Amino acid sequence: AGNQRQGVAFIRVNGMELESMEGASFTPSGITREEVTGSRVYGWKGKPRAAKVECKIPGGGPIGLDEIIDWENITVEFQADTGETWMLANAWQADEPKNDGGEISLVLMAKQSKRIA
Amino acid sequence: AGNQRQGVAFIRVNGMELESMEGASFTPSGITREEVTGSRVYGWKGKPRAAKVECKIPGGGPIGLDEIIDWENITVEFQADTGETWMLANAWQADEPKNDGGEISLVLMAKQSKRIA
Amino acid sequence: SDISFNAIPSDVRVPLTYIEFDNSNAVSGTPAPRQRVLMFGQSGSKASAAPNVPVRIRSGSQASAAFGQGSMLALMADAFLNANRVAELWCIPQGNGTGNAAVGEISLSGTAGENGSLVTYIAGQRLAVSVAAGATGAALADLLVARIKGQPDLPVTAEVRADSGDDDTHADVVLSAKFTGALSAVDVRWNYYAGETTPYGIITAFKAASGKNGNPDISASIAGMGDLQYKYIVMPYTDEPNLNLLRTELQERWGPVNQADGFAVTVLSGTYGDISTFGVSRNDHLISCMGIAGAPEPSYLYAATLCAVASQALSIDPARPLQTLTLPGRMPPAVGDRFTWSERNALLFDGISTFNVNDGGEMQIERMITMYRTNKYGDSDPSYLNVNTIATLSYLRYSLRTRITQKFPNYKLASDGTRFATGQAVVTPSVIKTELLALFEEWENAGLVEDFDTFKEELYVARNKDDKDRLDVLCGPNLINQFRIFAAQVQFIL
Amino acid sequence: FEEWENAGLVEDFDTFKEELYVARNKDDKDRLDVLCGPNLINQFRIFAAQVQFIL
Amino acid sequence: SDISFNAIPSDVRVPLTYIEFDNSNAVSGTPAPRQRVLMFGQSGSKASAAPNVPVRIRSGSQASAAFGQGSMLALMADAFLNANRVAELWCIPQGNGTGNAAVGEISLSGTAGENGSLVTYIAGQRLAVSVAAGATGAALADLLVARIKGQPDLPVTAEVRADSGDDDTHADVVLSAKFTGALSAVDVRWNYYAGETTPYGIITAFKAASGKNGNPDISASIAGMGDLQYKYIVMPYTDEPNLNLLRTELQERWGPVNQADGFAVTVLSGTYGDISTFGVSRNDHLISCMGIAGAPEPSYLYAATLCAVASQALSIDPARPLQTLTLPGRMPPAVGDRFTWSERNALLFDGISTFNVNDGGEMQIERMITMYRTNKYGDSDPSYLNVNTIATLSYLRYSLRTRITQKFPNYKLASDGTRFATGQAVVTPSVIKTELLALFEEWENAGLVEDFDTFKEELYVARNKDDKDRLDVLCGPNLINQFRIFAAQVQFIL
Amino acid sequence: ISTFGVSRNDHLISCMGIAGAPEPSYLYAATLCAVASQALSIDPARPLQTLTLPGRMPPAVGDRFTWSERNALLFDGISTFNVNDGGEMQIERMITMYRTNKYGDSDPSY
Amino acid sequence: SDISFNAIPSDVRVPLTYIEFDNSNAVSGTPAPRQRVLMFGQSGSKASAAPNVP
Repeated sequence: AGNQRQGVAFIRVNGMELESMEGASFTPSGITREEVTGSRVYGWKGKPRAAKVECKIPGGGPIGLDEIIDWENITVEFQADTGETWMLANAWQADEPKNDGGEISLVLMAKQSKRIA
Repeated sequence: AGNQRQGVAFIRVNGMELESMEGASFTPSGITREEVTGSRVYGWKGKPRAAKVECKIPGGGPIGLDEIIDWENITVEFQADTGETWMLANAWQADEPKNDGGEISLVLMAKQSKRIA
Repeated sequence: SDISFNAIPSDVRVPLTYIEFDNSNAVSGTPAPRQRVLMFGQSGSKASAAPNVPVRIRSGSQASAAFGQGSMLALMADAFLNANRVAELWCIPQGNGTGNAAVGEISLSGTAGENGSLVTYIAGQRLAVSVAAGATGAALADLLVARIKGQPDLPVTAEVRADSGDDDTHADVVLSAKFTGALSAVDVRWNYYAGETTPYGIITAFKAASGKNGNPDISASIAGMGDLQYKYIVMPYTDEPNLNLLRTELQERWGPVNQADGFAVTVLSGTYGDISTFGVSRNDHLISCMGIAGAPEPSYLYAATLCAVASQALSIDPARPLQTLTLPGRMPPAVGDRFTWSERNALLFDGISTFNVNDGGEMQIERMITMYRTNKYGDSDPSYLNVNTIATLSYLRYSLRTRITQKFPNYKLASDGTRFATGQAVVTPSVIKTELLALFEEWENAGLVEDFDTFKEELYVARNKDDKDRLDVLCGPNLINQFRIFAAQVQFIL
Repeated sequence: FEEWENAGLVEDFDTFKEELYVARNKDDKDRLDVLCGPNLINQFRIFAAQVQFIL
Repeated sequence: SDISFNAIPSDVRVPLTYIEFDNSNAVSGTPAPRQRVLMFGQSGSKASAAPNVPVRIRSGSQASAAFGQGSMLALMADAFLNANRVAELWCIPQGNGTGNAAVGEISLSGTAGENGSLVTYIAGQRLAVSVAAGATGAALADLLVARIKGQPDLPVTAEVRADSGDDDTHADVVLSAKFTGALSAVDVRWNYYAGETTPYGIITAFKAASGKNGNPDISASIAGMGDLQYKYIVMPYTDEPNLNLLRTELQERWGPVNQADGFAVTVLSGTYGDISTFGVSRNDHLISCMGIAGAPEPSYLYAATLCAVASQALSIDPARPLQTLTLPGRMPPAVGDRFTWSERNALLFDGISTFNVNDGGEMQIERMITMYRTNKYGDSDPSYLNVNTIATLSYLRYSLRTRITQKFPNYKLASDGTRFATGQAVVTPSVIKTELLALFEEWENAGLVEDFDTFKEELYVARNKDDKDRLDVLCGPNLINQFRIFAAQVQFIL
Repeated sequence: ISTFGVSRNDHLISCMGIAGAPEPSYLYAATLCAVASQALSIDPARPLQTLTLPGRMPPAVGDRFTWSERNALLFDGISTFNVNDGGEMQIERMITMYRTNKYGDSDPSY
Repeated sequence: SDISFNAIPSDVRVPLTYIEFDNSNAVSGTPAPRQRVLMFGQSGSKASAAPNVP
C-alpha cells in the first residue's frame, strides 16, 4: 500500500494455498555475478541460477505427504501480502522431505520464475 | 480432525508402542531431485531414497537395549495423532545406539514405506 | 484382437510357439486418437461393404476385398497406407452416380516395319507388349487387351473390336471404367520415360468419350460419419453440390459448439484457367486444393498421398512449414505441362496450393495454403491462409481444453477480492489468469508463440454477470512466423 | 452456518445473518419457529473463451 | 457482458470448455472512472451510428463498423486504441459540414525508360506500384487507381480520367474524400524514405482543390455529451466558432459549481506564421495545441496519439513532466520542414506546444503547455501555463472532495471555543484545520507539494456569519517544481 | 426420450437417455446409481462432470447424440453422458426431471 | 528497403532462393547517427537531382 511492508507471504501450488510457517524464502532465477581479480580487479563473471521457494507445512493437514513427495510438474505461485507476485511453472519438489515433529520442509524448485501482476 | 494439526507422533515396533520423546522425525522413501546447471538451467535429476524413523527412548524401560541392538527384520509403524499412518516393513536398526544419560536414540530404517490408512 | 489371425484357433492350450506366414502386409491397429482421418471414395461392383458406412482399413488387401479390386476407394487406401502407417484410417464408400461407364477407345492401325516394343500408360500404369517385325495393328490390340485383362488393378475394362472396310490392321480397343463418376475418365500415353518410342509404321491414337458424368451424392454418407473427430478428410469429388455440404459440416464442426476440428484436402486436375477460376470461386478457410495439369495418374491418388504426408507432418509439429516434403510414388507431369514461376505465384495468390519437381523424378510439396482469400466485407485478408495457422489454432484449443479439464475437474467460482482463505476449493479469475500464463509459457517453450509481454498485457479474465456460473476470458496469442523467403543480393567485384 | 461455509457448501454469510428470524409460536407455546435462507454455492460448469490470434 | 461473445449462446448447460477464435483485437471493458475521455470526429456515408450520440468504443473494428470505413472518427479511435488500452474511450460522431468532396487530382505523364517502382504516399499511407520499361503514364494511373480501390482505409476515393489532345501517356487521377470538412484535404508525396526515386521519364504532379470547406456544427453534440466527467477531450476542428463553444463549456465545467474538470487537446497543421497567429489569438487555460508543418499524416491522428499518451502519463502521475515521451506510429515531417530551436522557443513563448524527433525516426513530445499567456489586465502571467499545473489542481480538488465526503459524511457545525465534550458528533474549525493539515502531509509525501510551514501559516478556517451551515476555508499550496533546464559551463584546460 | 422427459415433471427422479445401447438399460442404471451415490456421499456439492462408468460399453459412433441433441435433452430434463477419448463412457451432467413451476413458468430451482 | 533490388518483385510467394548479379558495388544503408557528413559540390548538365536538396 502507501507505507505497507511485507509481513507475510502466501504460497499456492496448483491453486491450493499451502499452510506455510513463518520465514518463507524465495530466490529469483537469474544470473549470479562472481568476482575476478588477478594483478588488479577486472570485473565480474556470470553463472545461471534457478528459482527456489522454501517453507514449512504442519503435519496432518489436508495435503498428504505422499502427494508432496510426488510433485514433478506443478505450478508454484509466491505472493507477498503487499501484492508482489511471482509465478513458477513446471516446478518440482527438491531435496529430502522430512517430517520432524510435525514439520515438513518444502524446497519447491523451478528453472525460471517471472514476476506476474 | 476438522482443524486438528499434528502435535505428537506414535511409533510401534512389532505391535509394541515405543516410549518416544518429543521431536520424532520421519523421512519417506522416494526420489530425491537434484539441480542441473551448465550454461543455463536445464532441469532436475533423480536419486533413490530410503525411509527413516528417528526417536529417543528412556533407559530402563520394558524393552531392553540388547533387544534394540538386535533388530534386523522388524515391522515399524509411524502414526500421527491426527490419523496419518505409514508402514515400514522389513526394517532394521541403523547407526550407533548410545545410552547417553538415560536417552537411547533409534535410527530405525527401511527400504520402502507406504501410507496405509 | 488388434492382430487378425488366420487358421490359428483362439482356444489353444499346448504350450509352444505358433508361427504363420502371410503375404499381405497389414498395419498395426494401435489407436491414434489425434491422427484420425476419413476418406471419401467410390466402390465398384462385387463390393462387400455397405454404402455410407465407415470402416477401419489397415491393409491394402482388406480394402481391395471390401471395396472391390480396382475401385477408387481401394486405390486411395493403398496410396494412403504406402506413405502413412501411424494414423488411423477410416474409409466410407459412396454410391454410383450418374453417367455412362464408357471412357473412350484406343485406336491402333498400320503395320510394324521393325522390331520394337509398344508401351502404353493407362491411368499411370505401364503396359508393355513386344512388337515383332511385320506385326499388324490387330495383333497388337489383342496383346494389349490380354495384358489389360491380366492386370487387375486397372480401374478400366478392355474389349477388342474390329469392323469397317478399312485394312485388317486397324482394330480399336474399347475401355470402360469400373465405376461411374466425374473421375471415371483416365489418361492414355504411349511414351513417358526416355528411350521409349513407337515402332515404325504403327499409328496410335486415343479418342475420349463425349458424355459427362456426375459425382454421387454424399448427404447420407456425410450424415452417417458419426461423432468422432476426423482431423483430416480426403474428398476427391470436386463439384459444387458436394463441397457445399462438406463446407457446411466443417464450419459447423469448426465452431465453438462442436469443437471437433476437421480439415479437407482435395486435388483438382485441369487446365490453368479452370484451376484459377475454381480457386477464385471458393472462399473457404477449411479446404485446401492443389492444382495439377496433365497428370498421368488420377487426381485422387495425389490427394491421398498429399493428405497422408501433410497429416503426418502436422501431427509431428503443427508449426513447421510444408516446404520440401516429397510425395512418394507419384509421377510428375511432363516437362511442358509443369507450371512456370509466374503461374505458381498467381495460383498461390488465387488460393490454389502448388507443388514442385525435385532434381530427380520426385514430386515435392511447395507450399500448402487454404482457399480463404477475401474478408467478410470484401477486402483482402492474410489470416486463415496457411494450413499451419489452422493446425496451430486447433492444437492450442485442444491443449487449453485438456489443461482446464485436468487441473480444475470440478470447482466453485468466487469473485475477485473475496476472502476465502486456505483449504477451500474455490477458483478466482486471478487463478485462471495464472494458469493461462503458465500454459502460455509451455506453448512458447514448445515453439508455437513468440511474444509474452503483449499476451500478458492483453489478457482479461472476468466472471459473467448473468450466468453466474460462466467465466469469460479474452486472450490473444502471437503465432510465430515461418521462414519462407530468403532474398539475397550479390555484389561481385571483377 | 459457519461450519457449513467452512465445509464448502454455502457462500454468503452477511445475507444469511440478516435474513435469519427466530421466534416462538403464540399457539403451541412449546414450538419454536425459525425461517432461514441459505445461499447454496455455485458450480464451475461452463468455461467460455475467445482467442484473438495475430498472424 | 464486459466481453462481447459471438456464436456462443448465453444459455448453455453442458459442462465443458468453450473456445472461440476472433481476428479483431478487442479491449477489455474494465471501467476507468478517472480516465474517461471524449473524442470529436466526422462520420462518412454507410454509417450505423446516430449523430450527436456518444458511444463506447473498445476496438478498431467496432469503430469502423459504426462510423464507416475510412472515416475520421474511426481512424482517430484506432490511433487512440493503438497507444492507450486502459482508459475509457467515448466517441461522438458529427454531421457533414459545408463544402465540396473534391480534394484535388494527381497528374501522371511521360513514359518510363527504365525498370523501377512508383511509390505514392496519400494521407500518410504508402502505395507502391511496379513500373516496367516502356510503361506509359496512363497504365501507371490505372494501376494506382486499382491499388487505391484495394486499400479500404484511405479516406479518399480515386477515379481515372484521360482527355485532351495531349499524348496518350498523360492521365490524371481525381481524388474525392469520404467526408466534407476543413480536414478533408490530404497530402500527396512520391518519396519519403531513403533509396526511393521516381523512374526516369515519368513526370508526376499534384494539383490541390481551390474551394474551401467548413467544419460541421457541434452545438447539438456539445449539448448531448451528458453529465459525466470527461477528463480529456480530442477536438480536431480548429476553427473559431467551434472552439468558442468548447471554451464556454469547459470554463463552465472548470468552475466551482460543476466541478467536472475537463481538458482539450488539439493539433493544428499549417505554416509557422499561421500557427503563431493562432496561438497568439487564443488565450484559454483549458486548451493545449501542438503545431506541426508539412505533416505527411492528417492532424487528427497526431491529436489522438498525443492525447492518449498525455492522458496515460498524467493519470499515472499528475506532476511528472512530459519531456521525452514518444508518439508510436506517427511519421515525423521532412528534415527541411522541422522547426529550428528559435522557432520552437518562439512557439513556446506564443502558447503553442512543440515536439521533437528522436535520434531514429521516432517523434517525441518536447513540452506541453496551455494557450494561457495574458493576465486579466493584459500583463504576462506564468500561472496556468504547464499542463502539469492543471492536472495537479484537478487531482488536489478531487482528493480534497473525497477526503471531506468520506471522513465527515454528515456532521453538525459548532463555533470554536464551545464546550461540546466527548461523544457528540460535532465539527469545529480546528477539526477541519487538522484534517486539512493531514491531507497536506499525504499530498507532500505523494510528491505534489513542497513547503509545509508556509502552508500551515497561510491556512485559515472559519464559519460563515450568514449561511450558518457553510464553512469557509482559504488555503494556499506550493506546487512542486519540475526539472526542465540543465545549464552547464565547461572550462577545458588544453 | 424427449417426450418422456417433457411428460415427467418430478424433482426427485433423474433419468439418463441412451439410444442403441448394446447392454440392457438396468445395468447402466445400476452403474450410474453406484457412481453417483459414492460421489455424492464423499461430497454433496462437487459436480458430476467427468466421472466414468466402469465396464459399460458405449453405443456405436452413429448412435451417439450430437451436441444439439444433448443440449436439447438437458433442456428437456433428461440427463446426458459422454464417451471418453478411449472406449470409456463418462457422466456428462446429472439433472432432475423438474422443469416447470407450479403456475406453469420455468424454474431453475431443484 | 535498405537494399535496393532490381527486377525482383516485392510481392513474391514462391518459396525458393532469388539471386541477382549487379556490377555496381553499393554500400549498406545502415544508419550511422554519429557519423553523418555533408558534402558540397557542383552538378553539370544532364543532372536528375534538384539543386539545393540533400
